[PDB]
Amino acid sequence: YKNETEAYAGLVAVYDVMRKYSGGFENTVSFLNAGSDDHVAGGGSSSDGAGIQGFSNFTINPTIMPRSYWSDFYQGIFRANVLLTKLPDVPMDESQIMRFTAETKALRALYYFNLVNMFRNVPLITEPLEPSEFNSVLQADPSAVYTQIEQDLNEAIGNLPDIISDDQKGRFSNGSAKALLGKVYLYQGKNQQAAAVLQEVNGTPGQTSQYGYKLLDNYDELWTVSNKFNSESILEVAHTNASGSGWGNWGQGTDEGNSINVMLGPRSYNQITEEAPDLPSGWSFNPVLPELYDLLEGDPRFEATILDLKALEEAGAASYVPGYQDTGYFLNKFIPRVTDVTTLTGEPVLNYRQNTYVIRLADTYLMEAEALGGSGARAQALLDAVRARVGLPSTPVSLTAIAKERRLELAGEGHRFYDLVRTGKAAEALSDRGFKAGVNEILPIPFQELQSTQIVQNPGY
Repeated sequence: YKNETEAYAGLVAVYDVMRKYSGGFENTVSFLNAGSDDHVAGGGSSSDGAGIQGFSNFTINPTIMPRSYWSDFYQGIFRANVLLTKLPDVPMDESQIMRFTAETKALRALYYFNLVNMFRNVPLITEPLEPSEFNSVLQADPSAVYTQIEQDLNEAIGNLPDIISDDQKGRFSNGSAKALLGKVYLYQGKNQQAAAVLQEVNGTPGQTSQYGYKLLDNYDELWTVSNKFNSESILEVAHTNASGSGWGNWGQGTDEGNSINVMLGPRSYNQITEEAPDLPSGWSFNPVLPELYDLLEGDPRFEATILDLKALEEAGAASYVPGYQDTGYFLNKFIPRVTDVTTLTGEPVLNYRQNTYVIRLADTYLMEAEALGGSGARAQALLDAVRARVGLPSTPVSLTAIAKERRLELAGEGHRFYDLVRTGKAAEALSDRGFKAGVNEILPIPFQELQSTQIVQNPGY
């Protein structure tokens, strides 16, 4: 790296891997949604995405598990590993070496957290591998991987800015690193450490935290496509329509479009009257299941969350054509209107531009309340604030009331499956979909990652 500019381009390339949440077909959010009790895979037929269909009915196995869920995160980690060796020597201000270094560590932590949650048993690699180190590394115990995640985030925190300027938003601050660390603690049952750091993140619930975090006054504006990096955003993936993606680069690093936006829309949609929205057609992935519909139906977050094509058909206001395992209910939060269709160069369906909340403030309120055991005045105030934002009265705080609130607040944002697994509720919630206890809490390691390596397959696969 001759200079800052080059160094920064190297850091951008580490950040790019966050588009794996919502970019390309094999993104994490729609796949995770498919394995929860709120959605199935959907799509056009039983063979439409062998991996996501396999997760959705728990026949997933090492042959059909997409390799990109392993390799893409490792690609981001290896980039961060090399870049940490190069930053100290860059001819630029020391304060920028310090910032870039902290952001790189925060990213490595995030990507390792993604791997441990999906796969649990993974090699711990923190330095550029010699050609021989590479093919011979062993899986680490998850706790070692967690120790590295915490260390990375503990070293970053204090070395980032607290407040990020509007044109840099999307980059790590002390606030979003803390929020991530809080979640990391929570995911290991380190409740006291979780509550303590989340308190810093959240501040006084219902007001503005020290990091500028505030719940939006209207829940529905969270899903306004142009309302990017709003006050509720903590960690957010940037998508755009200006990359001009075509079929030739769909799902590569140069493709910045939001693929969840095309994947989730209804098929052959026609707007008959103005009572229905004007929508481009999509591929009917992540249909909303009736259990979630019935929970949300009288709830204020119903219209924002669920596009009720059943009801619109019944009123004569629209028509559509059912995809695979259609329910008539669709995940409205990420379904573009015709006003969201690009006018810039590129294929229309590949250049949708909604961002993705990796962490938002309602989620950190709910995580802190949980970390507090669902008990006491602070936990109550945190639950109260989430509910009040949508006009719901106070309800007595408890672990059960928090889990219910999370399901209504965060539906379709990719958290339900891991929430079920980490709280020990997954087997019971998903047994009827084919989930097998002691097996399907984690996913199979893609078969090709075992060939010529020391990697061992996960239990029961």
